[PDB]
Amino acid sequence: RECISIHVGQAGVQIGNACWELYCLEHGIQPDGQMPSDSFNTFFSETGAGKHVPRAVFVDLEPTVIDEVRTGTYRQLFHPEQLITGKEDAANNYARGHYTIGKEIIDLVLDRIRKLADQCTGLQGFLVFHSFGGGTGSGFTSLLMERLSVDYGKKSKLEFSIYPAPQVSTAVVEPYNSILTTHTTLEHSDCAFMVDNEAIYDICRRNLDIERPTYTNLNRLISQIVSSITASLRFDGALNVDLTEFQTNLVPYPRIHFPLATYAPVISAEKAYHEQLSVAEITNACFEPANQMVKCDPRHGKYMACCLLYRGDVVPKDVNAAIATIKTKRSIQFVDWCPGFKVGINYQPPTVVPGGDLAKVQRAVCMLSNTTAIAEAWARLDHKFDLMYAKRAFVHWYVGEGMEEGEFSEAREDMAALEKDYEEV
Amino acid sequence: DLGKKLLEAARAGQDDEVRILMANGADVNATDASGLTPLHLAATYGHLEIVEVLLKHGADVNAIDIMGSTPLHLAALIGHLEIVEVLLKHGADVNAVDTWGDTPLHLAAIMGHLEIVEVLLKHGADVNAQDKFGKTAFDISIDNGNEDLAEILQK
Amino acid sequence: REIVHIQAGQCGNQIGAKFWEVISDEHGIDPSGNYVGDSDLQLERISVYYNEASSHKYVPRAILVDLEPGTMDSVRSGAFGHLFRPDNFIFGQSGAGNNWAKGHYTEGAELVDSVLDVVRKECENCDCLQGFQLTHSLGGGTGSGMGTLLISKVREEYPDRIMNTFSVVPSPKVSDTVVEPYNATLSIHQLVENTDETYCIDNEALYDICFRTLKLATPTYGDLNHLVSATMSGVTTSLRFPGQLNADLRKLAVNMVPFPRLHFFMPGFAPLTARGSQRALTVPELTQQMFDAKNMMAACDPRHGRYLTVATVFRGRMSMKEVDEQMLAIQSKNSSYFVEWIPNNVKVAVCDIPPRGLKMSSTFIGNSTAIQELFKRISEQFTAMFRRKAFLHWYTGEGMDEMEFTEAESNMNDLVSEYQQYQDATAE
Ligand SMILES: C=C1NC(=O)[C@H](C)N(O)C(=O)[C@H]([C@@H](O)C(N)=O)N(C)C(=O)[C@H](C)OC(=O)[C@@H]2C[C@H](C)CN2C1=O
Ligand SMILES: Nc1nc2c(ncn2[C@@H]2O[C@H](COP(=O)(O)OP(=O)(O)OP(=O)(O)O)[C@@H](O)[C@H]2O)c(=O)[nH]1
Ligand SMILES: Nc1nc2c(ncn2[C@@H]2O[C@H](COP(=O)(O)OP(=O)(O)O)[C@@H](O)[C@H]2O)c(=O)[nH]1
Ligand SMILES: [Mg+2]
Repeated sequence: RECISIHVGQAGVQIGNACWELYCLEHGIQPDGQMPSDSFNTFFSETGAGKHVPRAVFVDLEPTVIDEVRTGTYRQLFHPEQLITGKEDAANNYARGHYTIGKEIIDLVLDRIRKLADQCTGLQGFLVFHSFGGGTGSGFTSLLMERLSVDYGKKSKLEFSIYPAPQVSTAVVEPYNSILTTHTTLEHSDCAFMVDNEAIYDICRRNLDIERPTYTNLNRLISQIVSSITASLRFDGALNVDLTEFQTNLVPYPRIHFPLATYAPVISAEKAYHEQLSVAEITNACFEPANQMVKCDPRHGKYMACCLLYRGDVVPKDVNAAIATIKTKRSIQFVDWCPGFKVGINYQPPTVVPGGDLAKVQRAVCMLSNTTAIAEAWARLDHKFDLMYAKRAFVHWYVGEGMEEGEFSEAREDMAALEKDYEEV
Repeated sequence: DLGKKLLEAARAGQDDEVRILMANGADVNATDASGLTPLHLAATYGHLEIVEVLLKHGADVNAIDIMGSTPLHLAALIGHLEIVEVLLKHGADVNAVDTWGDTPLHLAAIMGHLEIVEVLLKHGADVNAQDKFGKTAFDISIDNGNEDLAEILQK
Repeated sequence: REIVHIQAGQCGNQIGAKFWEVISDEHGIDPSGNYVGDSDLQLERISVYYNEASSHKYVPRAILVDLEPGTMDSVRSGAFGHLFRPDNFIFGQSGAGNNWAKGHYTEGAELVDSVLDVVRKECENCDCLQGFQLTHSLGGGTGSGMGTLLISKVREEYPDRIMNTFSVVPSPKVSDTVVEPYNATLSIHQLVENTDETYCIDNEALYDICFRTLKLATPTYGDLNHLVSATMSGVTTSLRFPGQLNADLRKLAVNMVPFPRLHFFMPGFAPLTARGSQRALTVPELTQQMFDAKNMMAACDPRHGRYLTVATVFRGRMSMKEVDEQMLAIQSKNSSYFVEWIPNNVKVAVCDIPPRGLKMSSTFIGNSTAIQELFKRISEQFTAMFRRKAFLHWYTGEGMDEMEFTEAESNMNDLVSEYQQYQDATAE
């Protein structure tokens, strides 16, 4: 029951580099695909020679980032035909990624995806990694998601998306690109996990004691969260066994499909002898706003679903007790129309990546919550959008690249309705 | 008509043809269709000897064209310092005002002819004279951030 | 990837030559085309500006244009004069006489097709052409009139590529003639319509810096060009070395140009130095100075207007934490000068490689509404001349009509009014 991962633009590719680095280590696969010693078969094909190959595609409209994959440590891991690059990027312009430049390569990308899908006996769907802020990550993702819905109508599609942060940004128009891609992808995505670059940046600073975090620092932390979320798909999973179950468990209504991820513990590798944290302690830390992947205050919101994904030395009764204690807290309010926490346990401890910044721990947890408080993050983007769009600042760049001006207000109205959806629930 | 030929000769800087034309009765104060005289044209295009010759032979140093421009306005605009000096020596009105309200000082200040500005000031140019938007030459130098000009205008 | 550089007329070839000297030294290319450099960062993006010829030779992707031959002879006399492709010298014999009409319509038109052939040849050789960089003055005849003719023709043939200019604005403080405001106004009209990004290099500012700040009693063109070349190196750093921000011409434009006509940038840099001069500035000093009116290469005071967008680049080994702290501090302490309706409109890059002779430098690129002061100064000089019809025969005698003058001036005053509109706009 295969899953195909698609990595779009710089952020998607570099996050993909860290995700597959980690996956390989979790499954005992070497950078050349060989394995010394199956559940991982959902994410890796096997050739006739014992070589295990990610079911993964990397796409970018310029070559420099994927060229590093093509020549680096993993130059023999991936299908070389699934590393796809154009020559000229989207210039931080959604319209270039979606309408003009992106259309030069979309058919090639879909034909290479089809090659992977034809290798599958029971394809479940796609995991799509991308930024909001760049032109490829926003516009080409939207185009790809539209095309995949037509070509693979019954297949699930999950996103891992980078929500923009001014302090780590490369374009003024990142709010435009974020709203444009969210508008066109909303109908085509079943579940999307956003990561706020400022939130992860501050976790690296505060918990890993790294004064100036790099993208590699951020991306290895993101990969731990991604791996927790997809562990059920790659191992004997009792919770979230297939992609369909993410919507079942996390998305009560198709549009409100943005769960908040929280991860604990995050401990610097320089503290190799830290006191081991208990199930209760790591579970409590999932409700502290500073461990969240997106900046928002879930105490200002309501929960519609909550999944707790444990990894390591975790006894179920200890989970049930930890949950009993936090259920009592007044600051955790569920909507009336929902049951409730769902729990999965994977009994292997998180894997430590050589070169990583994380200390080995005996237990960890990733909480996925669908909370109305994430609308605060939508409101922050919408406000910056409104300030610029009222003056039509930069709009001519998009209109000159195949987009009609009315798509801006259509996208913003869709966001207004999305915010309303959150208020109503 | 010798008037038109003298206008063209003064514009073109043809000293010899200017003399021949005047020796044959050319109207030294002929005007073209806009009111410009041979002195206006010689002052505009830098022909110092023709300026001098015309002033010695009856040219009106303060003649105005239909826009109110005098020869000194044009010499101050284009930046011909010696001609400015000769015109002033022969009684040019240092504070003549054209239809835009500009004086010679305004035009020399706008065009950055700082040596001419100093000469015009020494000959009594009115630092309080306002153009039709209320600007003095000092206002122009402050509004355009020309510190060198502002310093000259304040001394 | 590739940029095609064109340099037109006397000013354009003089500052162009200096540009190629400065960046060749930064990338380790010697006057023969051989790489003698020390670091891998020097070659990583060398193809942006240099073709790689036979036997590890590097040749500027540069086209040299002038209606007067004497300039080409002097370029070839320079240190790097023989590194340029000889077939990329395109020169007439007549000159343009500081007459935009001759550059744009008469002798320039007769030479332009010969230039476009050489442009076409450089462009068809590119893996993925980014666009064009033109160096010229606006106050002459060849750089202004033929330069803008060249721009409109390249724009027609390459409408999908970025057109960037380094345009030297005339000043009475360094002037050959009073027709310079005519030539500049006619050109600005062209730049408003046909370029994507224009660096406003103002001879008024360059003179003021040399005379008053550097205490040079009689500045030479070499003195002015020392400031131009440092500016040109600084504003092209993000294009020539690896990096995340503004790494190509179109990403720069998308970050810097919120409205298509308002693409005229005020450059600035710190430290300001005279040729031969010699303590490295701190990050706080670098930041304060590159935003100071005294360090701008356009003669406009930023504090008289508002910043639409800003790019800054720090060069040298220095604390990234301090760079971010000082960049945040300038915005928060002066928040009223940055338009509130473009949030997060200042972006900063750091490049580890410092320019020649310094350990620490910083370059500012502002899209500020205060640049209207530059256009107003040219307009006032234009209007003073045009009201009296002075020298118009030189233009109409090449075929132009007075209406081209009126339309040029009207378009420039419209530009000014647009700047003031966004200067006064509010978020509400
Ligand atoms: C290299 C860094 N920073 C910079 O190069 C500049 C100086 N800087 O400090 C900025 O803030 C601006 C921009 O965000 C702004 N001006 O607002 N900029 C371009 C970045 O941050 C870029 C996107 O970050 C990175 O490439 C990496 C990513 C890592 C997570 C942190 N990083 C940095 O700190
Ligand atoms: N977390 C993380 N964010 C990244 C990384 N690389 C880029 N970003 C972020 O992604 C956004 C910029 O988009 P990019 O992915 O670089 O752009 P792109 O998809 O390549 O699109 P164009 O370059 O415009 O064609 C900003 O929010 C950056 O902070 C990365 O490796 N990790
Ligand atoms: N900064 C600078 N300005 C110059 C240089 N040469 C000429 N200029 C200016 O350019 C204008 C004259 O244009 P020029 O390039 O000489 O005319 P062209 O050869 O017909 O394009 C005036 O504003 C001069 O001050 C130079 O080397 N540096
Ligand atoms: Mg990119």
